[PDB]
Amino acid sequence: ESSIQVKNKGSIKLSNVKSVVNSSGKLVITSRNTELKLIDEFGRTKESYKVPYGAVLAKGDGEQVAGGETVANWDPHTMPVITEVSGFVRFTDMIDGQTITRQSSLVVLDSAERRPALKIVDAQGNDVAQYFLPGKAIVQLEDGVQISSGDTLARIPQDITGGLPRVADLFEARRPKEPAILAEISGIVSFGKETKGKRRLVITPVDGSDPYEEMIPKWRQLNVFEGERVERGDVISDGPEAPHDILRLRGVHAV
Repeated sequence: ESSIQVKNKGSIKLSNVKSVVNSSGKLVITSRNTELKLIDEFGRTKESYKVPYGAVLAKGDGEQVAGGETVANWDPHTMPVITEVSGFVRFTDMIDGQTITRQSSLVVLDSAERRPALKIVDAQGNDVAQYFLPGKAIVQLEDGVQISSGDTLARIPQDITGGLPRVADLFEARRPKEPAILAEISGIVSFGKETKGKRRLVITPVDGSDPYEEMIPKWRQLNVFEGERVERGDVISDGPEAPHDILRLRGVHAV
């Protein structure tokens, strides 16, 4: 996400990247599906260089570059998320012994011990834009900081063996160790069902149109976003992809 090297002159070609207000003279990224392309003289491209949503545009879109220079420097270990609103941080529902564990810089809240996402105070006493509080989060700026747009405060920071076994797994369609969780129903980020019959983070639907029930184990982590996470369809959220899911959602040509 930080080491980007170009071959020759090319363009940006964001390919439908959601542009958001950034702290510096650049545009923030909120979409998880980002792909670049280099245009030298015609429609032929040089490389893709997919980057996460924490990428920061170092140059302009469609601007010719001599080459040998990075175009987007982002945090390799930290995954920043663009701020929903610009203003003071609104923190509430904080109880000592349940939402404060380590120490200023302190954890916002613990879901197991209890996610305050009321609103964001754009002004001194006016709020709008919900500040999600993930597990084991870190908050270093208290209320009333009045930070600029695009600022991120610890937004949750941080088989396929080439050979005959890989081919054998591919041709008989062996399921991966960690199949990706896909839900083509009302793909808007939410929260709830911490403890139920299923594992942690049982379900994460939205209203949309005719929502259904999809159980989520959430073993490693989740792939929730602040605003406009995904849409009609499904993208790789966690782990590798299973061919059966591609057949049932993407169709046949993608498979």
